[PDB]
Amino acid sequence: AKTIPFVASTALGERLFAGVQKVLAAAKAPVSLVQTDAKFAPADAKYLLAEPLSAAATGELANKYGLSSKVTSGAASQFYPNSIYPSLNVEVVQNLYALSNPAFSSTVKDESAIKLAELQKETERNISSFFRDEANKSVQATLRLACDKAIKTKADKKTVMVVTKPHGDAFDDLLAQVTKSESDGRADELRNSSVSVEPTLVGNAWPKLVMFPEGVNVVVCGPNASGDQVAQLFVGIAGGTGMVAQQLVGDAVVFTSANAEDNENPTGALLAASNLLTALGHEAEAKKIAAAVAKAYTTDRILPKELPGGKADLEAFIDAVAKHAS
Amino acid sequence: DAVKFQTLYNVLTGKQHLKDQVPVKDCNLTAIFGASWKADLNKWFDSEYAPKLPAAERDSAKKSLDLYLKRVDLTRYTREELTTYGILACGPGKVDALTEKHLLETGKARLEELTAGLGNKDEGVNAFRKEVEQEGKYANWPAEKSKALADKVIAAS
Amino acid sequence: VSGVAPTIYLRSKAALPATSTTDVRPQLYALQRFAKAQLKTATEAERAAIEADIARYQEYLDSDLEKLKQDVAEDTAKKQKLIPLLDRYP
Amino acid sequence: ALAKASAAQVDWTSLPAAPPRPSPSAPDTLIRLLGSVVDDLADADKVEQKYG
Amino acid sequence: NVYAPMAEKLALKSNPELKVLFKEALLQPAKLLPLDVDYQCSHDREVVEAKRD
Amino acid sequence: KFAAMMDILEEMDARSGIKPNAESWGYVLKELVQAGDFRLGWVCIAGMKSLGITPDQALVDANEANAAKAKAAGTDFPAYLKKAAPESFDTKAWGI
Repeated sequence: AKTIPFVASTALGERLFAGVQKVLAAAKAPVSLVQTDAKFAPADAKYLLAEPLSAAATGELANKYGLSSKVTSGAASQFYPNSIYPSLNVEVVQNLYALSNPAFSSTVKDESAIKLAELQKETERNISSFFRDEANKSVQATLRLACDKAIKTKADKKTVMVVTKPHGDAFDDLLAQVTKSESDGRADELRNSSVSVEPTLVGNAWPKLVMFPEGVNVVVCGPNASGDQVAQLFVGIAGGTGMVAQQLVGDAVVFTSANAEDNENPTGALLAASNLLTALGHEAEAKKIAAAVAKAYTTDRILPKELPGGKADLEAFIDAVAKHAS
Repeated sequence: DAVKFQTLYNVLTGKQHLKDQVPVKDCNLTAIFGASWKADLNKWFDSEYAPKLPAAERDSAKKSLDLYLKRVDLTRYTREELTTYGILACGPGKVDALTEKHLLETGKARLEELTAGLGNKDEGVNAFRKEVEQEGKYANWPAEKSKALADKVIAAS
Repeated sequence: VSGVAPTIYLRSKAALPATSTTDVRPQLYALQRFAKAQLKTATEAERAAIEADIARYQEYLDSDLEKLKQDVAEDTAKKQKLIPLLDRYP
Repeated sequence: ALAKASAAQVDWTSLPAAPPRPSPSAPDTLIRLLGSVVDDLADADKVEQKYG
Repeated sequence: NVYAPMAEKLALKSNPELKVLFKEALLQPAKLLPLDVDYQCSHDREVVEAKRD
Repeated sequence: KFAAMMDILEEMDARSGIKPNAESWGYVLKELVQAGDFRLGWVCIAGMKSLGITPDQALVDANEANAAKAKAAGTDFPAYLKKAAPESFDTKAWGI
């Protein structure tokens, strides 16, 4: 039985440990969960599961495990009651260089002081060039992942990618530069699969995402306040905090579930566990878990308290899910 | 009439983009239109668009129209209020209760701010009423509704 | 400004997030990655010194910056003892 | 032809001309509070009025 | 003398009036800005709201 | 409000040959008093005496009052002129 660690700083994660453990034991999978902390997690562990991370904790974990991007997945909108967005087969991708490095924003002609200024300028040149190369590499990683995702997705002859780009700050400038570079550079998988990439503004992008997310397949956002806002918008539109399954990739894959302070819906974390099991190979067990979730939401309809419609407790909901699985 | 409603149906269903770098919004659409949006839209649908095509596509068209109407009703709110102050984080069904909660809470906070800055509870309440009435008048919002809201916040304080 | 607006534009300075917090752990990770990048162009002795530095940073990471803060306190104590001795004419 | 011309005459797909904006004439109090920042904010206001 | 400009800036900022204006601006910033003209010309209230924010 | 009046005065002096009077420059100076522009005010005060016209001290004192107010208030010039320039030459830094 493998030992996949499981970071949980809060009582919510501490109880969801036992919850997901009961679920997994009823699902009969040959793996196990090891309670750890975000600051003492063990390296050389590629596939992981986790809980709602704070911003600083996401930055720390990304710097630890070499992460570059965060993906979302709103599959639970089909299960949401009175669903305004059934079968929301799109994906949002957000870069992470702000959380990984918040400080990225930042004499009479004697033969001595000018030399000192030259050396200081060389030092700052080296530093800023390294940081700029790292940011450019993270942005290239995000964009390459989004392109590979748009290509891997079942193309409806449209394959649309929206990219938020409020003109201004250095992050947006870099993002414009790398989008231009990739587009004018590769263009071949893009033009062959007919992947229509479009940089747009926030005020012109998020209403499109709201009204018609059918016209879009992939969304890309930098680590600005605007990108965080669009990500939280999608995280809510997928069924509220708790229902969407978040993911974090780079040099290693970890799964998460978004949740505010007062929320307790673990369906995002259950979908995260299912995605993890599909990644490792236990697709039958992931399908069992998904069928159990669907049975909980449709046959018994035992919805959690925070959600509209029916109302029930976290632990009773997890008991229903486990009994449905087994 | 029929022309503008067909343009509206095309914009809602997404078969057409609007004739500039402009977004679709309740404000940015009802401003063009005559402020009889939903009633005349549904009436024109049921009159001239439903009986033409078969019931099979008619059901899905009515469905999609209700979805897009709800989505524009959600679009009415601002992005910052939606995300940061937590109007949407629970969900569409809870947008209304969360808006009411945020409104009452921010009203109580503004009232406490005015009383801490000025004291003189009568003066503070008067200034709060003036501010609320002016913001309602600027947001095209009923003055009776604003006065009732202000009295409600004062009672709940 | 068409449409009956649902909510009023009300804001409180308390509701406005004013944290301005300051992180050290990600800065140390960035330093470690920069040193790792610099290690490739290093000579033998410089490579050994940078390896010792990387080991020191890893020790800070495992100690959760406690040894780092201890060294900071040591240096600050050295400076604080250094200042009043140089006041030749207090 | 009259009906066709009347329907063609108006651009429902387009956006109407908003009322014009007179000069700002910023106040001395706000300027004393924010000397150097109102220029950046006005530039951002132009940027948002054009794009957003 | 780099600190003499800073001393002048200190003499400028160190006033009671500027703090009174801050005290009455943050509590009632609607007075300063031309909000009726902004809401009149502006087609999206999100612009005016982000302007005040 | 000033440019229309001084275009009427250009239409007066240049086009039609008529020349303004103390009443005309009085209406001109009242506008600059209301607008608070003390520099254009001082221009009008100087132009009067260069043409023999004499201002009203009720307006001269209001001009000097606006001048003293903007002096003490720092509004003697706009703020965008009283801020440092880019030490490094850059087409974006200078704002063009």
